[PDB]
Amino acid sequence: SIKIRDFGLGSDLISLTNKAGVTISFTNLGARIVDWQKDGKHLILGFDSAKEYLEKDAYPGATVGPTAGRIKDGLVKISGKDYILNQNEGPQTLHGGEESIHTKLWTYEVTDLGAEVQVKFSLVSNDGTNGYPGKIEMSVTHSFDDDNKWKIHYEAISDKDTVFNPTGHVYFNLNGDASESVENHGLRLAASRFVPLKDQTEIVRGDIVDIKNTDLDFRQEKQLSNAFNSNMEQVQLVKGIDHPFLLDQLGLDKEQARLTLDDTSISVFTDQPSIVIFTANFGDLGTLYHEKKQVHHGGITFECQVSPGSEQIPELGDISLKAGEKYQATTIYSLHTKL
Amino acid sequence: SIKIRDFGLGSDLISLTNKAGVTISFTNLGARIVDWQKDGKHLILGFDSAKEYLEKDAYPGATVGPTAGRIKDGLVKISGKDYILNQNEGPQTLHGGEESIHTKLWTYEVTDLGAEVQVKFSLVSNDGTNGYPGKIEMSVTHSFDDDNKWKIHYEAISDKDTVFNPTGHVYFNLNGDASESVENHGLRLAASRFVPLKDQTEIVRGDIVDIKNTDLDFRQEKQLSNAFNSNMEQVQLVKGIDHPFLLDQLGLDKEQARLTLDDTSISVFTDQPSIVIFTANFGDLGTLYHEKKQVHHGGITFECQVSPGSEQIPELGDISLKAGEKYQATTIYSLHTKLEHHHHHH
Ligand SMILES: O[C@@H]1[C@@H](O)[C@@H](O)OC[C@@H]1O
Ligand SMILES: O[C@@H]1[C@@H](O)[C@@H](O)OC[C@@H]1O
Ligand code: NA
Repeated sequence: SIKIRDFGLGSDLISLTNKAGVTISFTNLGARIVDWQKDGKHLILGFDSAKEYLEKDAYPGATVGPTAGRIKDGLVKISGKDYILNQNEGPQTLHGGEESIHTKLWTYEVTDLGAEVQVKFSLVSNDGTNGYPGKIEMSVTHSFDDDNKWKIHYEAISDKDTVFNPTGHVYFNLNGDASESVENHGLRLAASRFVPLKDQTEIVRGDIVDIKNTDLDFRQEKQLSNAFNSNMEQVQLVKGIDHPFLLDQLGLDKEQARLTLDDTSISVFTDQPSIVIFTANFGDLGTLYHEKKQVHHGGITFECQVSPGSEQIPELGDISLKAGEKYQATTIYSLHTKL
Repeated sequence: SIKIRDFGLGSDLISLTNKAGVTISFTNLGARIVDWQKDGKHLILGFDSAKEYLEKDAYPGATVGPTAGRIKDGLVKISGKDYILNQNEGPQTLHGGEESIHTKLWTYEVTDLGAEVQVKFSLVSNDGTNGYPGKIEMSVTHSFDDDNKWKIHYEAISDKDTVFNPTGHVYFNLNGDASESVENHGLRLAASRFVPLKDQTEIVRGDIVDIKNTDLDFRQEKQLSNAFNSNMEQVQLVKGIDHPFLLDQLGLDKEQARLTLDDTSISVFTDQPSIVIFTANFGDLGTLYHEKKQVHHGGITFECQVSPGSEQIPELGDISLKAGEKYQATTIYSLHTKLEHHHHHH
């Protein structure tokens, strides 16, 4: 079934329930996922109204872009030219700059295919917006099916050469409660390398590091507490994880990661080369989710995209988008329950 | 009463009814007026869904900006600096550029004050959007009261020195039918001068001309047909009216314009210096409004703003907005019945 309701400030909440009784819900405010629940338990973090996102934290569940992550000094080179983007975290451009696409109301259309239902959000980023050349016509399609698969499909076309590398910022918490650390979750991740951070500013350090046989090697399922209790300077630097992991094998058919808690597991698939993992290292911040005070490590992301820092480490890839080329990206979060 | 429902594409329709029974409705798509009815008759032009605006004509009833009108070659000078804005009409920047504010979903909140209901729409124009320095935090409040006054109040604050001069693009048609020309309406307008356009590109000619005693003189009420039938160069150039009229006396207290048909009148008040009047000179385009094919001259706007062309004619005003400085503008459209005797035939 599909249900639409006012979510506040003019935004809508679109809720989809599949044959299995699973419920996923989205909002046009930032083309974002608000909730995902089974047998009355939330699997992800989210608020109860649009206002909360705007007042508390606008990132959770959102489509962030045009470029996800931190860009050093807000500087990108486009066709040999330097461009300075909006700086909203010191001199860095973080998540597209201030008042970015995650804070705008996107238009949308719902398509019911029976076994699958799609919600297509659209937004136009005007040329020059936050320093980005455009116009960029963007669309993010969130779909949910009877097999419990939640798919995100991105598309974009720009009038001018520009940069483009968005991501979905959902935070998972299989505890179904923010006051509970995800340290008890087990994680498996098909990556043998990562990108270390320079320092507290979180810009990249400059190198690519082999993680095999370290507290961060999750090639084999392991409990998060491990990483969390690690003494690796990188863990100690951010007080958890807040890094880009490089996938060993690319392609949508490969399960790239898996988050497990008891009977319940989330599998991640993507056509992207990297997954940025952030473990809600907010300390005592205590953001309120459903009346529950969030704890340090009370969430974890799987931001699939081209690794941040390609400006300094070209091996990471290239986020350029040439005029007229069609950008496409796909990320899938599949839900399973052991019998 | 206040009612709300989805209007299409994720936009909403907000419908108000005052104690007199008059109904007016707005959409967050472009902080825009959708309809205004008296006794079941439309007083303005509008569509029945969001998609129509997007597919037919996205300007009607909309909030347009950040700068309303045409800017020659998209060139503005901001604090000694030259800036080129998005050019969407040939080399011209028309109504803020392509995919401007009238095309966005604004957030909003409704305030019920009893005799008055306010709908405040908000949007942020990011720094650099369409070439405009910012960021600009904007807000448009549309309100309707028991006295049948529909008021528009604009507010804005920029992080950087920029330009700002928005307007409301409603189209009136007291016939309540797009297929009926407004040549039968009576118009009274407190303006002695106008701004001629250079040519078909519609940029300003460069001079200000006195229109007293010509077919464009509406100081004393006259039928619109007088203008439409005129062979004055300016009328012929645009095939009707599409010009800024400079108000003779400024201030929100004064009735600047009055449009009448039979027993119905719409009065215009504003704190702005000019009113740009466009009479839907679309020829045979025939855009469908409620299944009625619109006729040439099937509508008239009263876009109150600082006149377009100030870039070339400094005398017109200055639309610059300094960083941190609060912009405010107020325009009011009031509805009246039997304000005067208007009994004509066409
Ligand atoms: O530092 C993290 C960033 O890496 C990402 O995960 O989004 C949230 C935080 O700002
Ligand atoms: O030419 C007119 C313009 O002057 C304004 O009134 O909006 C509609 C058309 O673009
Ligand atoms: Na809505």
